[PDB]
Amino acid sequence: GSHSMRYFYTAMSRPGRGEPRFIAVGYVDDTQFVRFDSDAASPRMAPRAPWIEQEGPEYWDGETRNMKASAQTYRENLRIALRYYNQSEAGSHIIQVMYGCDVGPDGRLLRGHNQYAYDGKDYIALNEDLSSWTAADTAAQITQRKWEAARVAEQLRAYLEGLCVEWLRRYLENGKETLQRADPPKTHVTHHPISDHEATLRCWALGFYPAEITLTWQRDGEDQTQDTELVETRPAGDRTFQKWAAVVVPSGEEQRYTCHVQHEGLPKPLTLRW
Amino acid sequence: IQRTPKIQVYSRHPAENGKSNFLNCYVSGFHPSDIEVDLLKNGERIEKVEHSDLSFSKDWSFYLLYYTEFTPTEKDEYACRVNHVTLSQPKIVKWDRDM
Amino acid sequence: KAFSPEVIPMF
Repeated sequence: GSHSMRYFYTAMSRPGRGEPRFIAVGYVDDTQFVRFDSDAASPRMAPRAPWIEQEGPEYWDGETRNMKASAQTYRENLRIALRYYNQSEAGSHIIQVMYGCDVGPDGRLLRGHNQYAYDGKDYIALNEDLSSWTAADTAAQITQRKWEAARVAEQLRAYLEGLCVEWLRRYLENGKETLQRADPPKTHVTHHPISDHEATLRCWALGFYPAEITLTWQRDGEDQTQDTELVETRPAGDRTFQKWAAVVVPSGEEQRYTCHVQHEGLPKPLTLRW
Repeated sequence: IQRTPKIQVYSRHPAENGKSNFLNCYVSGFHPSDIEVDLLKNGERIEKVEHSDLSFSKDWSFYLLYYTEFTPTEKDEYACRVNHVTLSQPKIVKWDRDM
Repeated sequence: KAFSPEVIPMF
């Protein structure tokens, strides 16, 4: 996988507090580039990356039109879902959608995606064939039947093989300075005594892009998988990410431990010691 | 079936007392999406706090970054306070400059 | 650019 484009929609009902909220975000790789929020004073598809700003008003109007229409449709989907699960109109529920395309270094489609969740649980997904569906439950089977009847998969396929890949390629070119630049992690090991007998070694990775990274501690060359505390990769707020991995070690055994760092921005994996 | 937020509180750059920086509170792994997040300076709510646009992970759980400019010192204490349906009371996570 | 079907699929 060289690059991806993904759109994420969340539709959230809130009975008694107006119509369900609809929020959409678009990403290329780990870079957000657009958003829409139906609760905004003036809802529009709005830029979130500099390289998208150059798109003309027909782009922005068209995306806004789409997001408004999408909000209406997902409000209706929330109503339908209530019926499919025999649920009360008094509770709050959420539909999420993810879709997009992955392309190789040559820009050809590697694979397409279109998945839905209801209340945080898988609902229905387009299969890798971009032709058939996997329904999670008997409610989603009803949708599957309707979508098989309407040849919905063919529509997604046409988008995923066509416009998705074409627009992704455009974005990758317009944003080439950043979207096509890996920033390797800045790495170091810190040492924190806990007692006379043990200390924590923490291996840091900072300022990296994209988010994908592997940090592993070895003791005498053996992966310490079960004994390593690994925090979730976290955004720094400047486009880059941070992560650490820690192990508790016997005092005076520090040199038996090595931190190993793999990242796409590194020509070779790194080995660090305290 | 609901999922409680993971919380990390940290700075954009390594902290250096008296040098301006950004204080982050990353909340993740939660469901449903409504969440209340405050950043605190010496127990008090910081007013100027922004957050990222609602997004979610492959497992459908949501994530948000809350953040504000700050100039850390030796004695000033920072924290992130989070409330969510899954929590009986707000959770407070103190900023530790080494984590 | 977002997916924009003539008819947006309903559940």
